[PDB]
Amino acid sequence: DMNITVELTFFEPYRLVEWFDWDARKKSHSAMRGQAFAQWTWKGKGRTAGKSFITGTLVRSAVIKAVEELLSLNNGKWEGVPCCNGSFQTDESKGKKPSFLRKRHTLQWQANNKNICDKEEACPFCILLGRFDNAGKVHERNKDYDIHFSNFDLDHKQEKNDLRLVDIASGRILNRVDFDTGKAKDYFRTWEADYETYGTYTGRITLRNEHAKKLLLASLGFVDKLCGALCRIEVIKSEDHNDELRKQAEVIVEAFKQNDKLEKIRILADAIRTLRLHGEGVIEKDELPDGKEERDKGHHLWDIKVQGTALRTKLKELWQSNKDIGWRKFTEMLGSNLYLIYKKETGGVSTRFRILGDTEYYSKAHDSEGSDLFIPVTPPEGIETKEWIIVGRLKAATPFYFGVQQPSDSIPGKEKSLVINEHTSFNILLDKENRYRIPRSALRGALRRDLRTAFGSGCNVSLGGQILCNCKVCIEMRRITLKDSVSDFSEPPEIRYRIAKNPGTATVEDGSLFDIEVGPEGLTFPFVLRYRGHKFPEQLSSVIRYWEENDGKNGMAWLGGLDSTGKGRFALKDIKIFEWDLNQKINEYIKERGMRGKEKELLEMGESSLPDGLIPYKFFEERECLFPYKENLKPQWSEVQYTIEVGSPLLTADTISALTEPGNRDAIAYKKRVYNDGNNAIEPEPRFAVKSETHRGIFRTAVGRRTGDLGKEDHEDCTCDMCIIFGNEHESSKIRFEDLELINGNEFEKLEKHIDHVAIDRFTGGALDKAKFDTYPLAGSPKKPLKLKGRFWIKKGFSGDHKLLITTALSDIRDGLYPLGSKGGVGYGWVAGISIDDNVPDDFKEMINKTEPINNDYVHPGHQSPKQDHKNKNIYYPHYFLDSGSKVYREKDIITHEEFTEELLSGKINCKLETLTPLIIPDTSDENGLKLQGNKPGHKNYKFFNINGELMIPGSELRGMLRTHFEALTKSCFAIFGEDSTLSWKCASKTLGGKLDKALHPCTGLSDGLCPGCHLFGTTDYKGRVKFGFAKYENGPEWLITRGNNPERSLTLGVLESPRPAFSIPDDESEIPGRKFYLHHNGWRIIRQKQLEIRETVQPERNVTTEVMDKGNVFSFDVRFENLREWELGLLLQSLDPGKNIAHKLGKGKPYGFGSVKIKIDSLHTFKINSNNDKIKRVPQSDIREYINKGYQKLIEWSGNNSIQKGNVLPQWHVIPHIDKLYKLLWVPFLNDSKLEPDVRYPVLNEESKGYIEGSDYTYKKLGDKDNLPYKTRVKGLTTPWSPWNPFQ
Amino acid sequence: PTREDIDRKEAERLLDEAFNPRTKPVDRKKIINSALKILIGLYKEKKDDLTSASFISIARAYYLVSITILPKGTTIPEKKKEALRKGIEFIDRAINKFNGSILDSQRAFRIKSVLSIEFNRIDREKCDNIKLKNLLNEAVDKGCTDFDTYEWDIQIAIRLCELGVDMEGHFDNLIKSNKANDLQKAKAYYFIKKDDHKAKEHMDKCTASLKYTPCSHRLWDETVGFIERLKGDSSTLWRDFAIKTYRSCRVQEKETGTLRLRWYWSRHRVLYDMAFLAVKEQADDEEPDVNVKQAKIKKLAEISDSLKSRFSLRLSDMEKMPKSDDESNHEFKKFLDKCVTAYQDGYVINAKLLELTQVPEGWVVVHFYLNKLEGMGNAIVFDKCANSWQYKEFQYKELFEVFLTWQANYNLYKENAAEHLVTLCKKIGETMPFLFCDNFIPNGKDVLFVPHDFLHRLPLHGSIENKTNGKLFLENHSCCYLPAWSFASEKEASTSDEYVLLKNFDQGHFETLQNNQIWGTQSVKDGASSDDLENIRNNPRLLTILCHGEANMSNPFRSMLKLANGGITYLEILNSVKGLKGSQVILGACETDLVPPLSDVMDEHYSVATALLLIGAAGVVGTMWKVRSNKTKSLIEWKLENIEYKLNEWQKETGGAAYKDHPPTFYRSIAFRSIGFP
RNA sequence: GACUUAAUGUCACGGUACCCAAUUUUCUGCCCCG
Ligand SMILES: [Zn+2]
Ligand SMILES: [Zn+2]
Ligand SMILES: [Zn+2]
Ligand SMILES: [Zn+2]
Repeated sequence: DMNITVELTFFEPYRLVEWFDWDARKKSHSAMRGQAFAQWTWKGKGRTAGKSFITGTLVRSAVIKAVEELLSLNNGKWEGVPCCNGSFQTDESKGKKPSFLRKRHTLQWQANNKNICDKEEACPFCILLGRFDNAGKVHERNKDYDIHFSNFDLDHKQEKNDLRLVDIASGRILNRVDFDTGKAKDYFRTWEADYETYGTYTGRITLRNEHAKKLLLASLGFVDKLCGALCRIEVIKSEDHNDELRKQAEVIVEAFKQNDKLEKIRILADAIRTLRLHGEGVIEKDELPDGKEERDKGHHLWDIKVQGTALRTKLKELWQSNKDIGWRKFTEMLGSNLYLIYKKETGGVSTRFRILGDTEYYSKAHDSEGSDLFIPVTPPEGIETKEWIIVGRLKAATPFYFGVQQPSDSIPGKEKSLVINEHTSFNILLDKENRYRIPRSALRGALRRDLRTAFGSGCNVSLGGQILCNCKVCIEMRRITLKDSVSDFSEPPEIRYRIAKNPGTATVEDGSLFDIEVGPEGLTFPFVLRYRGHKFPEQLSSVIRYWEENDGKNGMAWLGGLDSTGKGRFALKDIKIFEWDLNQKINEYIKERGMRGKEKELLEMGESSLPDGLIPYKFFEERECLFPYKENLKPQWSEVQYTIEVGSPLLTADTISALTEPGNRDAIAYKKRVYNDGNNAIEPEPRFAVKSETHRGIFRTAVGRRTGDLGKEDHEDCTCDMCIIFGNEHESSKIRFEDLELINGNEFEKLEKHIDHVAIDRFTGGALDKAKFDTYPLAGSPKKPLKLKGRFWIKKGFSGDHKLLITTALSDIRDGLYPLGSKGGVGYGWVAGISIDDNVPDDFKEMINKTEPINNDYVHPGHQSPKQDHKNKNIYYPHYFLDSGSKVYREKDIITHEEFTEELLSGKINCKLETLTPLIIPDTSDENGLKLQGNKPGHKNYKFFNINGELMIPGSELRGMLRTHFEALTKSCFAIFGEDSTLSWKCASKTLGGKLDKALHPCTGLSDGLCPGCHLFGTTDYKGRVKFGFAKYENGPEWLITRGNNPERSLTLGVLESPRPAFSIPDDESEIPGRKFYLHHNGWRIIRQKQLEIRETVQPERNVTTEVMDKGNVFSFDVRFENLREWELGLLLQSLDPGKNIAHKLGKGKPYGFGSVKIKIDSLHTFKINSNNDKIKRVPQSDIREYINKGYQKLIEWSGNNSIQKGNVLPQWHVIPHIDKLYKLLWVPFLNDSKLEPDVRYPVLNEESKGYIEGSDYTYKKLGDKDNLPYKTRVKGLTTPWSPWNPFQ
Repeated sequence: PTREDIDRKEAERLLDEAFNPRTKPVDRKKIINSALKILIGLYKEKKDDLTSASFISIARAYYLVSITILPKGTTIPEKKKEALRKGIEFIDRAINKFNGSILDSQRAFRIKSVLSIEFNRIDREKCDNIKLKNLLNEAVDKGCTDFDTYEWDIQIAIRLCELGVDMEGHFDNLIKSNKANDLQKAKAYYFIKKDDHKAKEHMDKCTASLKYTPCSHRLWDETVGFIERLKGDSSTLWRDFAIKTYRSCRVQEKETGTLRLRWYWSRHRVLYDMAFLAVKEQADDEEPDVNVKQAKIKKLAEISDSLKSRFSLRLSDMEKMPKSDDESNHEFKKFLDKCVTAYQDGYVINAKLLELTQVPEGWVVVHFYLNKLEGMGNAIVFDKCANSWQYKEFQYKELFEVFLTWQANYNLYKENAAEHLVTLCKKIGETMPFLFCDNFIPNGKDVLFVPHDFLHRLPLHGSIENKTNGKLFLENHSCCYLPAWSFASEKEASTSDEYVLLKNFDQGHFETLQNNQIWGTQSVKDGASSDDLENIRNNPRLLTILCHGEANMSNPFRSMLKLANGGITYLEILNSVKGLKGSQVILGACETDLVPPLSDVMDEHYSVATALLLIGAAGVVGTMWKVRSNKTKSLIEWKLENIEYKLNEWQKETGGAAYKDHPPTFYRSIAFRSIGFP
């Protein structure tokens, strides 16, 4: 009659539920689902403290199941005493039903006792069940029990005051996913409790019979699973910090609201979260980025004033007041508070509408009509039962993601609305010590999915069930036991960002930003699986060999939850399979407890120190012999690997690392973190890549523009082509993408290149202040290109037209219509080629391998004044103004980027560029350049523009030159105009933005229409339809040689002082005189001869030395265009090559005569891809002539003069006034082999100055006052081109 | 007129366009979402400053959202309950925001009443009858009695009459209103005036109206609910109502073509059960005329066959159906759009078949029915030589328990579940003792079984008499099976002398069968793709298909025979295979691979044998469970030697009567079944 | 000992927090009179 003291220890996190009695249990759903869990009861009021316990009936049911299995293994005997098959049926007419009803099958055997059991003598099974006892089903005193199970209390080591529920449990949302659609149907909530601190329970078992005592002590060890976790049964003899940070976050958001800058708060939130990846020193050594050129602004974000001080000092003070909770919790708490305040204040964020929410569903009870079903199962006599254990490691091959609800939305006490407000920030599932976790539910669901694919047929899981499902998947899944995995890594995750693109304007949609947290690739997790049965199946072997990676074959375990962007592909490494024989070695299994919790020792165990009874398993079938493999699992997903060759600079921005990392850089490229397994830390160097979401969107836009499906505004309940290939809110995607990684980034020196840009004001001609910006792309060159390796996966079941669509998208990426990354219109990220690896299926191989002079002769009549003298006695002025008055035509039917329209044109132009005068294009990254600054300190010297030692011209220079010419031709508005301070000469009238007319202001918004320049070249709300590439050097001489000079190149220029607009506007009348252009002349000869004069006699801080190129060099570049009308293409081809004797100006030194270039149009190709075949034409001379004629008629129609006839004749552009002035400004005098060359030079400021050279009366003292010339004749002389300035006219 | 009133009037225009019966559902689902976008924008702008009219419009939009969600499977979906709950919570704010007009208070109580009626129909424990009674009395106190202009007042009045309160003052306005349909008038007469003659007339007009409406309508559910209430109240009119409603359902279901389908609605089975119980209670009454009693038992058999014809696929399986045979796909899409349009329109406004006596001489036909309402089972026998009908009853619970025991033991230990097979045969012999007596089934006759649901899987030909040394049923009679009586036909085409074999699997070996010369036609092959099945042309005398099978657990149109390059399904057999008129077919796949296992008492799932019968084959001989390959080879060789001999002779000769000494031979003998009636 | 179970009957190892959304559009490192 002796007692037994029993302990229960857990090895996985278990489940917890609230305690209701029996009837209050039936009033609730979570309590009815949460039977066979661990119970929680409250203590006192306030619902904050309590205690946890396991009932004795649950332990009794577990021991009864174990006794039944143990008696079934030895055919109804234990140590020589036999036993009957019990009783598990209760009549309703006599006595009540026992409060818990059995649905599963019960094991039975052939009863060989031959004596009917009664109260006098009974078998051990009838004693352990307690049939012939007293005290049945209504409780009495604790005697008259033959066997008694007491309750199991938590063995707390610090049971001093109470336990809080938030200190033991954590709430979590599970799921149920449909097999066909890939979307979830319903969800439910659990409480998961910690096992490292709170996992030991202690109880007492009372027994009054020894005949049952031997079997009971044997069967306490065979229990393997209780309350949702693996277990072992033995026999012995800071809300205040959250409140303070919440108040300070409210203060910060109110300051940002007062400065009318609320939308930056979101950015700021994630910035603070990224600060957990750095040390605390970034807030204590002030290593945050600064304003590179600031006088009052400081940084764009870190210098906003909050209550009279800046934000960085505020962050330093907040960290100095919260040092006890650590750095990581500080950054995460402040970021979460800022995001929650922003989501509260924004409210209607105008995204997807989403009525009607989502559904919880717990399994309904069996109250109506009942089922008193009793199903005996008899195994045959000579059967063999075994238990297999598979141990190994799981390795991430991509980044991974396991979703979780928001903290402060899942608190186990108080869980958390007529309108629906969905979140935009998502987190990853972590443990309590901040370690990564693969939960058991995700592994079990993935195993169920792959087993249903391998069997070929399975059921959808039903919840309220009276009869168990007998499909093959459920039979094999009722024998598999897994175990949850945790890593040995605690470093913070990365935040990955995503936007949306409006398909009409090709810009970003406001409020479409969202972000996820992802973990690193290369991590390793433990993996245990157990199977208890009669023979090991072929389908489980097929799933294991499918998940396992070897040489050649890679792993295909898609766990996790963002698989369409390729997240959560794991592989299985170092598998070992061991076997227990349970018919002969049952005692060793009981003694060793099935190696539960000691599976880490099995991965490192040799064959010699194994426990007795556990042998290695060697009949494990290979990959090429399994028939569930090769028929159902291998043809499921098909791999396409390829390599992109990019011959241009590549810039894919990061936008958070630019705000966190030091270096005051504006736009930097994208990097990753990779975990290594040789050592046990992350790799010190990071890896450059293009994200999976980017080329997923590239493929989506490329398919949807050809099929014409991006024009639809709604995609719910749709069955179009891009909703079949790429999925929607009801179906999962059939195509899965991975990243594009840089593979050749070790044969570069200085892989990142610094490129700076600025905007040029149209009136003054100099740079608009405070618009300088910088980029740091990766250095791609046409003779040293970047190579990126990528991969996607296609599902089985694709039709022929869908494979045609995907191959056409790949051919369109190869041809160059979709550039990668940012700033594609100025030549960044242009694809030069695509190579396809030879393991690709043959249908894609043949479908990709199957889809493989102009002169103008217009001569302009030049100005008469530099042609009549031909003795070169005149002096002209180097810059002149052009004035078309005020009328600008604004179109409100803007051409969209949603599709390739049939009536419009698209294609490419190849052009060549030739230099008539020397050219200066500087490489303004290196200020020290080529010439030493040790001697003559402060003297800036530069080099020519080069990427990897190859001379190039940037695309932004070409685009700005052609845009200024197109805007002057088509009477467009001023795109870039500085509305500067008040012009002097006394303080004069209103600022020079008010001097300009209202019609010539820049176009803001798409409501009031777009000018032709903004409609062709773009604006802030509308992408342009022309893209200009980088120009490469190809032929000719180089390096203008000069004799007495420290390099033989590298002329020293003169002074280049800022332009002064008070010379053109010299009164309160006499408004802004239009655009500004420069003339074509040879002043570089008088620079080159007088080198020694200007190397002395000036201060070397005011001077600049730079390399030069000679005349006669040929460059080559490309222009690409989509969705253009006929007159736009005609005016573009006219603006490129406007005829003989007309040329452009480009580069540095334009007053001194440097940089006169001439463009020849070499070829023009067009394509119409909505035709029967995507062809490429050649466009001969007649069609381009007709295009130019259409453009000329459109220009005449805009002018309004109906006197000019219509015919098939060559146009004469000098009949329109402003075209005649503009082509007078761009006429080259020295090209037609005439002996004349003009003299173009500025006046020299009240002589007794440096360069006077005669008594010429060419000073600013004489051309300045209203005695030698009044004001209006000065403006008239500046307005008419090529007019003489000495003598005046 | 502020912009709140402008946006409210635009949303009300959209909702009045969505309330129109001429609108298709695919436009309605967009119109309601646009209106809700505008109204929820106004709410997010002016959260508590909103007037009562916008709240009323939001509640109406959520009523439309509730009626546009179709149920999938056999469960009311939770989205419907969420929509009705949100509408109630929105209109409660307009109720508690007092100081409006009396007309707006009338409108708010009307919308709250119709949402509460629908939610009480769907869910009972969330919205009980006492709360609904109190809310409806409060709504009728405010003056919601205008029976001429709104039909929702008629719905409130009829539901209050059903709940038990007196409504005698409103009866004259209820009857004279021209918005009321005939079921509401019959309910009004029966529940207020207690007049049965006028109730009988209006119910007759209601059923004659039901003859032309699809089964997805609301009126079918309401009519069968009225008959269930009348039977519960112990009236004397449900007997005559049930038979007329059954006749209307039969005439409406007749219109579908050869692809046998019917729409799933939850009260179909209770209607057929109440019709069966009505005709049975008329037949057990004593009558001096015997011909009326013979006609009533024939009527019982007709009701059972009309239930067993179709098989009632669910909605998600209908939406996921594969696209082929552009005329039959067109027929299926026409059927689906007709059903969904009828479902929404109810809520927006308000060869030849053989006769049952056409059997060859010397045959006896036994029909089965399992009545779920009374919990019993009926067996109906027709004898042709005596020209007589009889019927008996039995229980079916313990039979179901022994069958589930054998199913679990088979699915674990396929050949070692033989003792449970013997126990199931003895249980069939003990629960149905009438098929061993001479009065019910005569001695030496051929018996045709037309089973109901889980009787499709029991071996009825191997039952054992409840004695000491019991005999089997196949020792005296020759048994045949049929899924329904509509699958029987005539013109047994015995034209050719051709023999064809097909074979795809190479697990159990059939090379000794393969090397015979009787398969002399060029149509015979041993690679077995599906196009090899669709190219047979000259109606062979015996076709033998030897492959594995695979069962879809929801849609029986997707169960396939595992031939080469993808197999061939039920639908592809029905569309493509032509030349099999009068052909004996021997399948090699077992029945357990072609049908899924059952987890309820009712099951309707037709294998590929029924599609082979609809194509035109005269008989399929198959295995009910997995047997060794040597037995199938022995059957095929015995069929090649003798094509005119009956199967039960071979079952008696090769060890079918050996249940006492060797249960494995008994397991291997009684597995074979003939599924075709001459 | 209670808080805190009922005993001839607990498949919750009966349920993947899952599904859709290109960090990008625009900008010549340029320039003479107090
Ligand atoms: Zn016993
Ligand atoms: Zn199942
Ligand atoms: Zn679509
Ligand atoms: Zn513009």
